[PDB]
Amino acid sequence: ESTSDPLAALDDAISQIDKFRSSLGAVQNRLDSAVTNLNNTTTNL
Amino acid sequence: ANRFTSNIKGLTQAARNANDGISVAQTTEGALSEINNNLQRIRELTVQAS
Repeated sequence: ESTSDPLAALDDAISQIDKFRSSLGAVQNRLDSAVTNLNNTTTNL
Repeated sequence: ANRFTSNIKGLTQAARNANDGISVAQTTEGALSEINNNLQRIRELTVQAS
């Protein structure tokens, strides 16, 4: 029994993967901003 | 960009499929012409038979 809507399901899976990647890249940038904060504040301290 | 790539690959594959379909149609029309020649010959010689 073939899938009823193959292409739609594939598109939804790809969208889910891309959403996870976007959420993960956001936290990448977030941690890097934290790293910049850390050295900047430790030099002043 | 991912969504554009999806459409790009799908459209390339669909174009190849459409080329295969037009090949099918060409083959069928050639067969029909080969039949029609003999059918017209049958008509012509039936006119003589009349």
